[PDB]
Amino acid sequence: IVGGYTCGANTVPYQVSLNSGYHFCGGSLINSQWVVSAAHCYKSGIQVRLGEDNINVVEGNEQFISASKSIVHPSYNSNTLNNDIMLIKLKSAASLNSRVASISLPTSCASAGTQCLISGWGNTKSSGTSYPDVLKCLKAPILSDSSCKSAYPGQITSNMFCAGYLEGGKDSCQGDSGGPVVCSGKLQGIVSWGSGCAQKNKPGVYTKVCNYVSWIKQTIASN
Ligand SMILES: [Ca+2]
Repeated sequence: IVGGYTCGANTVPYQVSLNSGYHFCGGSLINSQWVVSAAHCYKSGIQVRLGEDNINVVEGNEQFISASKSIVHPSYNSNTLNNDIMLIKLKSAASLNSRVASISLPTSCASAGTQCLISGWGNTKSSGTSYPDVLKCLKAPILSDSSCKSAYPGQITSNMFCAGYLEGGKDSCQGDSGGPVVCSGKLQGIVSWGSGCAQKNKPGVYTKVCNYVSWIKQTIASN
C-alpha cells in the first residue's frame, strides 16, 4: 500500500496473509473454512495466516492453517487478468473471534464514489521498494467505469473496477495482490493489477466481487 496508514493490529480481522515460506499475497476470510484471493496468487503449498499484524513476529493472535484445496475461477485468463479470483479452503476451521472474523459478501454491487478500505503488506513505495511488516490501510473511492476505461484503454472488462486517486500517490501495490477492498462492510473488490503503483492516471484495478457471489456460494456448498 502506497500513501496509506498503519491500520492498527487486528483492526482488519478478515485480512489474511498467504505464506509459502514468506508472505506473497493477501486474501479475505469469508467463513471459517474459506478464503477469497486473486487467481494470479495461485500456487501450491499455501499456508493461510490469520490474525496477523507484524508478519515477521509472532504476536499472539495468529492462526496458521494450511490450505487443503485451491480453486481458480473456471474462466480466469492470466494474460488479461479477467476473472482474477480464487477460493482457498482451509484444512481446519479457523476459530472466529473479534480479531479473526469473516467479511460479508456483497448482495449488491457498489457504485462509483463509494468509499472503501484497501489493505495489505505490499510495497509502500511506488517503485521505490520498501515492504512493511505491519498491515497497511488505504481509504479510497471506487472510480467511474468510464474513467477506469479511459485510464486503461482496451483492458477493463465487466469483471473489473478501478479505485483510488487519478492524481497519484495513493494505491495498492505488489504484495497487496489478492487482498480486500471492503465497502460498507462488504467485500467488493480483490487487489488485481495496475500500471506500476500510485502513478498518475493509473489507478488500481480490482476484481469485481459482486459478479462472483453465485459462483462462490455454489463452490463452497459442494467443496
Ligand atoms: Ca505475526
